[PDB]
Amino acid sequence: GDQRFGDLVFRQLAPNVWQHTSYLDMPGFGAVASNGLIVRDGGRVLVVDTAWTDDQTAQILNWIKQEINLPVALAVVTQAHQDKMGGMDALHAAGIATYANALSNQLAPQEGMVAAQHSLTFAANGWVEPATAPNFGPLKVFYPGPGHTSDNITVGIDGTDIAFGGCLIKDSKAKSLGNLGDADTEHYAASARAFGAAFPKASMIVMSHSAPDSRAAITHTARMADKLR
Repeated sequence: GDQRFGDLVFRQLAPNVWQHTSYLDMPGFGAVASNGLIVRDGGRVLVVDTAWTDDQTAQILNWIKQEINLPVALAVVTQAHQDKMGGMDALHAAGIATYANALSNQLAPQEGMVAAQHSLTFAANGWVEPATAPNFGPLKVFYPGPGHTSDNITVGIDGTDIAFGGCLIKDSKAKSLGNLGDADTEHYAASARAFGAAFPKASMIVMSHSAPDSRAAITHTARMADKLR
């Protein structure tokens, strides 16, 4: 059963992994879910993505103390948008080390976001430069190329069958891709596929704006993006 905490909802996905869900009632469309991850690794917790706001991200941190009771070593934030980086201030106040794509960190100011404290960079093949992600333990970071945004990154969880597509991958039942101005409609499909190819054993795909899916989300996402070529 999903567990409630204030305005947030947590679902356990593995022994060592949870999905956090927070919501924003942006007028025009109603109530809007966003999902990130919490990972326990030995005696520390790692957070992927904040909630919509500082308050809500506070809530997350409180729930972590209450339910897991281990210190939050680092967060990785996956896109320069409110639903992934809206609670950076809360992470910083609590002494959590924050990491994001250098491009994400560059776009943040103009987006009204607070930059992560550290910047990640990527090799030509999409894998994060080891030196920029020290002591990430089970978190495997991959840049698949431009997709929903120029900056979207993805995360796999070694030891588990889970991979995080962030805002790149949409549910396998999506009727539209919901690409906006900042979407790269030329490379989207190949970027979706590259993520699939990077995490080839992952059976459960977690995503920002939908409940976790099978590998069908990847191939449906790719097919929807081909149509925009």
